[PDB]
Parts: sequence; structure tokens; C-alpha cells
Amino acid sequence: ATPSLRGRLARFGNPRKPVLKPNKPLILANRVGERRREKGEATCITEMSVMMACWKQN
Amino acid sequence: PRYELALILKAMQRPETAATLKRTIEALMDRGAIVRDLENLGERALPYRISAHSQQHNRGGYFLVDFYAPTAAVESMVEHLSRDIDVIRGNIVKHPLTQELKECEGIVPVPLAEKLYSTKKR
Amino acid sequence: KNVLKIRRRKMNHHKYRKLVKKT
Amino acid sequence: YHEDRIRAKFYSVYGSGQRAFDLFNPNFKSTCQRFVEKYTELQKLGETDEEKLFVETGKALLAEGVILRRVG
Amino acid sequence: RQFSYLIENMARDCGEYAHTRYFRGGMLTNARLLFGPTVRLPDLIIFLHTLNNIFEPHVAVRDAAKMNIPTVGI
Amino acid sequence: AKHLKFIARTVMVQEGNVESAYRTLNRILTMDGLIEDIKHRRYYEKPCRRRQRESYERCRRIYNMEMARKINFLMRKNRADPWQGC
Amino acid sequence: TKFSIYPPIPGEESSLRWAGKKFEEIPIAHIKASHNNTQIQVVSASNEPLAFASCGTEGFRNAKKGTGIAAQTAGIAAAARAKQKGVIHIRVVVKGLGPGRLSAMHGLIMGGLEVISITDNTPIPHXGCRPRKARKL
Amino acid sequence: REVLQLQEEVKNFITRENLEARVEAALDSRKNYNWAITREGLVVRPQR
Amino acid sequence: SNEDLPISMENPYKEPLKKCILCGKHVDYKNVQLLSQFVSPFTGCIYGRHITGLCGKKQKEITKAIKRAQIMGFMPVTYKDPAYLKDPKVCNIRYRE
RNA sequence: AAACUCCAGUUGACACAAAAUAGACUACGAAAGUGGCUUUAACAUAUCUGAACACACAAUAGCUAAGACCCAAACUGGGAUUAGAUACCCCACUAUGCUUAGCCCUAAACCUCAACAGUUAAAUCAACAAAACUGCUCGCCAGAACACUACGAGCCACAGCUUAAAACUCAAAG
Ligand code: FES
Repeated sequence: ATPSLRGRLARFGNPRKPVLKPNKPLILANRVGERRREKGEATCITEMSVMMACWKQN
Repeated sequence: PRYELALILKAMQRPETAATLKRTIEALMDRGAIVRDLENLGERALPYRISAHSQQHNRGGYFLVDFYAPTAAVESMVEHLSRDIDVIRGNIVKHPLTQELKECEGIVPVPLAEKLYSTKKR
Repeated sequence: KNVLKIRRRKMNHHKYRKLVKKT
Repeated sequence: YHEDRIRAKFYSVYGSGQRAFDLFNPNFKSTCQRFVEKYTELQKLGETDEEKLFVETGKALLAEGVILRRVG
Repeated sequence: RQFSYLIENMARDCGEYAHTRYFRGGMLTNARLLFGPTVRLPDLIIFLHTLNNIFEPHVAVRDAAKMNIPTVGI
Repeated sequence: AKHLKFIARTVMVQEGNVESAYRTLNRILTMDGLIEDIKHRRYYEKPCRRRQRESYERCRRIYNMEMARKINFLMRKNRADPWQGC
Repeated sequence: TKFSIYPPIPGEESSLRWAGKKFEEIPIAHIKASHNNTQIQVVSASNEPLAFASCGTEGFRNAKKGTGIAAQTAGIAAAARAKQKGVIHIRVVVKGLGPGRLSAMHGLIMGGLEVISITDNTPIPHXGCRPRKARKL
Repeated sequence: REVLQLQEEVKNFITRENLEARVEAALDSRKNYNWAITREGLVVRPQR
Repeated sequence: SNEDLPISMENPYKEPLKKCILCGKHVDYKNVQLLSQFVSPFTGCIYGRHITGLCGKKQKEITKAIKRAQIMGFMPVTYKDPAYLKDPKVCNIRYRE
């Protein structure tokens, strides 16, 4: 669906307390977020440990 | 008013369950209860291990006591079941059939809320 | 809104409490 | 329009027939309005009952030769 | 854009004019600078579509009013 | 726990595919909220902070679900331009 | 037949045997993946200790214990000791979201054991003891 | 009509006379409250 | 005036109002089978209404009945009773896809 | 690092502590506040407004006894960092958070937007914020700063709270 927005913000008609307190108006922007690059992680740590273990034995 | 006693017993043999059930039904009567019916839900395995009266229980017989009693009889019967060592767990609730379910009209999907912000150019 | 007017009362109150403690 | 009640009922009982609407022809009549016309014409006689009238209309349109499915 | 060719043809056939393209700012309010000091502006503007391609009033509707040019509009 | 063991949060390994099992386990825990709850339960989140975070996440879901609905609604119009040139 | 991801119900009859032993009878590998350490203890189906290994027991110290490579060696060390006592198939019960949660499992299979099931047992209070205050970082 | 309906039910209430009798009879029955439902809203009751 | 003008009616094409599967059915804490349908097989977590597809009334009733059935020794808490892992799936949740 | 090593890891037994999921719900209460289960009792007013000479309440923190002790924790002590570090980081532990019986009466107690009755018509409309308004009533305000201050008075409050100025100073403050 989308969660309701009826009687959720502090407005004059609204008798109850605000449920939501948005920092920025809940209004769609005309852009979308930039694709964030995936953080890198060390690679081939398993194969490295296999190699480093043989070194210690030999 | 009408109540229900959700009675988990100690998975005993017929003489002992019959003995235990008779105790409970009399103790209700002794406190002014009009016992309406007794139901056997069967001996199941407990959803989880219940420790009661210095024993670890894994199975138990499930029973229901439909009865009418004065409102003051509830506290007294609750305390009575505390001291019965053949009851694994006993809870008294308002009878679920006393409440009449209101007719429902249907799910009405929520329209998107409007006029939350002024129509000014930001 | 900034808190420049709270900060004046903040220091006033702090100094006053320290003054009462000293005396 | 009052005919809309009849259209709704026909769509609920029988639904949109295999007949494909031709919205280009300004005088196109669908099996629905065909059904409606019969219903409306039989009402001119003086029948004030829907149950009896509907059973008649459904079979009076079958006398003309129609493809209907009452269960779905 | 579905009818830009039709409207451009129709304008040529009746010996009149068409602007079915991106409307550059100031064509009407700044015509003596965009065309030349002696240019003659339209005496009538026919809008066959009054909304631009973001579903808002075409800028020329307002600019025609500023220049005191009557407009016809669908 | 008083409950039975090897029933909750338990996934069977198929054909020794450990990586795929642990992956499905992770999904279950995440899809039910357990992962995020454990992380937030490391330090005490004060009631004022919890309410500020729940409001932020709920304002976020609305916006995210409304943008996703507008993207999905307009996806049909990404097709090739039919009046190319005019 | 459809492979079931749900573990065999103990009471119900089952055909799944891995070394002639029923699901109930397969030893268990308990993995404690802490933020700073990983501990692996293999027990028999009757709760008899068979092998234990942690990142500290393998020589890693201080922050080096809180790594995947340190958690993996502990899995290999535990597997070596568990195979000496006759362990082949193990049920895995992981507890915590530390760095060596999956690396320890890698060390176990890399050490020759065969995982038949994965179970998570991270403690989640329902509501319980108040955790420590937030860090000002 | 309520009092009428109520008057009929009281004939089967557990009194001290029909106590052991009713306890033995209850120990032989097994009332089930378990029924499942489907995506179309149809009660599926376990057959025995 | 004229008879061909729109008649002030109510919408005859209005569809029947969607009711939830549990509409009109008594939810009971003793009916663990029904209650189990609405919890996670793996964690025993209660599903939200966006998964169960329930209305406000019946989500609350199911929620309240589960919390009662659990503490009264009828329904397990940390998982779904293995006896009910074959009940009709009614929840809009997929763990494999 | 210090710390622990009567310590960790499976398993069993075991709260006077706190209440995952549900909750994408938006309900109850005068506000404060209220989200584990059960039961009992129970959520004022058939016009409205209205007590800063009154009453009854009022988060957190504190105070007075008397208990409880899992965890969290001002203070404090160690470890670390640093030019110093009376902090931020680590460990430990206390008041305190809980119960009971009395106090204390304060919060950015703010959704900084009063109650009641209405209107989206006009000219909406300084800016921003949560669009502009009408009737009616009460409560509040009238440059900044001195000042959540001093005096006086009341208060179970004695480093308290509530009421609350002036002189000198400024040409701004906002
Ligand atoms: S739609 Fe009727 S109970 Fe939910």
C-alpha cells in the first residue's frame, strides 16, 4: 500500500499529538539518489591463510 | 458473570485427573460458582517447559471450566489454584462467547493525505 | 532559531548557582 | 442514467460478453444495451417486479439468439 | 509533439505561422532584440495546446497577455 | 530457553552448500527484524532517541514507497521516443 | 522429494541419516562470535565436550582476535581435535554477530567437518537488562 | 426469548448431583478449538 | 424540464467492500492453529498487517490472542509449532525469493 | 593497557529488574503520561467561557525513612589519551533508577500554535513555519541588558520553588 499520512503531522485541524516529525517536507523530489559505490573489502584472505600456513609448516 | 478456567493439569492417570478435576469444580462451587460445563482439550505436550511446584513439566492435560461466579470469586479461586500442586497452570478469563462480534463492513483503502503543505513554490 | 538567548540565561544561572554555593 | 443499474446487474450476473465493443461506430449497440433495451421495453407494459422481469428478459433475449453465461 | 507536423503543415497551407517547437525565452517580450527593431508581432495567437510538456501553461499564454495580443485556445 | 532446541532460526544445509544456507538464514533474521534489533540493542537507545529514530524511519518508508511507486508508474514511458525529430 | 529447510521434527519418524545417526544424534558445534573474539566448542549429542578452540587459544591477541582470519584458524583447530574424537557431521549453533561468525564455519568445513544444519541462537531480550550507555565517538 | 433460551440450558449445567458423572463423561470427550483458514476465507477443520 | 438529464443516483457499479479473510470469524486464544498461521516459522514473530493482510480489528484480535495463548501455555513463543508448518499459507511473505 | 583468571564454553535449576515481534497500527488520558498476560473497579458535565485571592494533579532528577539487587549508572578510584584531560575512550564500583510511606512541584512540562462556534469566500498571503480567516471569552505581552536576579511574601521546600523590581549602561537587541 504506503503507510497512512492522515492525522500524523502537527496541523491545526489535527487534535491529537503528532505521530511523525519530519525534518523535511514529505514531498517527492524530482531527482533520485545517486548510486553509492559499494565499500571494498580485502580479498583472497582464505587463499592467503592457506599459503601462509604451509610456509609455517615448511 | 461468565468466566472460563483454562486449566492445565499434571498429565496424571484417570483416578488422579478425575480427583483433581473434582477438587477444582467443587472449589468453584464453594466460592459461589455455577459451573456450566467441563471440556477436555486432551493431553498435549507443553509448548515449553513449565516449572510448577518444584517440578519440571513437559506434558499436561488441558481442560476448560465454563462457569458463572460473582466478581469477588475470581480472586479467591485464583489463589486457590496457586496451592494445588496438580495444576501446572490455571488462568481465569472472561468467557470469549460472552462478547458479541460487531459486524464488519470491510477494509477501506486509505487515500493519500492532502493539503499537508501550502501550495507555494519552494 | 539559534540558542544565543538561551546561552545567556545558561551562564547567568550557572554563575548564580556557583555563587550561592560559595556563600 | 437509470439504465446504469441494469447494466451493472447484467455485468454482475453475466459479465462482459465475448462481443468486442466497437467504439468507432456511433450507432454501435452492445449485447449489454441489447439486454437493457429488452428490459426497458418490458417495463413499459407495467411490470413492477424485478425478479419476474429479469427471468423473462434473460429468456426473451435468448429467444432472439444470444450467448449468455449465468454462472460466470 | 504528436501533432507538430500537422500544425506546421496547416499553418503553411493557410499562409500563416506556427511555433510548435521549444519556445525560447523572450520571443514576444523581447522580439525587437531577438528579430530586429522593425519586426511585426502576431496580431492573434491560436493555442491548440495550452500546456507545455510538463503539464503547465505554455509561457506564451502569459507573454501574449503581456504584449496585448489576443489569444484563442483549446 | 524453556523451548525445544534446533527448531527456531534453524536452516538445513543442502548438498553441503553452507554458503547458501547461511545466506538464507541471514535473510530470515533480517526479514523478521532480528539483525537490526540486535545491533540497536548493543547500546541503550534512550526513549527520546528511539522515538526520533522510529519517526525518521517511518517518514523514510513513506517517501521511499512513494518514490518507488512513482518510478514504477512511469517506467512504461522510458520506451523509445515516437516523435523523434519534432 | 522436496528438500525441506525445516529441521527434522524429533518425535516424527524420519529417513534422513547422515552417518546412520538421526538428526538428534549428530554432534553440535557451538560458535560464539563476539566483537573481539570467537569461541568454538564441539559437543556430542549428549552434551559431552569433544573439542574447544578460540582465537585466543590459537595465539592471536588483542584486536587481532577480532578478525575473520583468526576466527577461521580456530575453526580449523577445533576441526582437527573434533575429527580425532570421531566427529564428521556437525550441527552448527551460532551465537552473536561478531566478525568471525561465518569465518569460523569456514574453518570447520576447511578442517574436514560436514555441516548439516545452521541454527542461530543470538540472545534477543524481549524487552530484559538495560544495555550499557552509548559511546560518544 | 433470552430467559426462555436460558431456562433450557440450565437443565444441563453441572450440579453436585451430576458431578462425578460429568467428570467421567468429560474425560472421554475431546473438544477441539483448532481450525485453519485459507486465502479465500474458508475454514479448514482437521478431519479427526 | 427534460427527462434525458443525469439522474442523481448512487454508483450502481460500486464493488462489494473488501473484507479480510477473518471477517466474521471468532478469533480464540485456544485456536493455536489459526494463530500459528500468522507468526514466523523461524522466530515466532507476529507478522504485521502488511503481510497478514488483516484489518485493524482482526490484527489486534490475533495479536492479543497470541500474547494470551503464549503465556497461558498454549502457543510457543520462539518458533511456530512444528505441527502447523503445513497449514494453508495466508501471509504475503517469502524467505526464498 | 589496566581488569578478570572461584574465569570462560555447552547443559540444568533459578527475579522484588525490564517489557522483541505485533506497531507500515495512531488508540486512551486533563496534562504529565500510557504499548507482556489475567481479573476486579473505572474513564466528570444534555449550552459555552471562566479561579496568579482556591482546590486536585504534574516527566526526569532530588529529599525522608524501610526494603529489594539482574543490569545500567552521577560521584570516586584505577587504565589510556593529552602540553594539561578535574573530559571524550576502557574497567570497576556507589548514590540513583525499583517497591512501600511521605515530601519536593520543576522541564525545549514545546505540537513554543488557548477554549468554544464557524468559513474557504475574498483582497490568499512581509519572510520562514504547519494556508488565510470570522465571531466570542479568558490568560498573557509592550526596546536590549541588568534579571529564572535583589528585596518583600508564601510554601513540609533552608544551596529550594512561586511571585518579582530598581540604579548604573546601551543605540541597538531581536
Ligand atoms: S473486514 Fe470485517 S473483520 Fe476485517
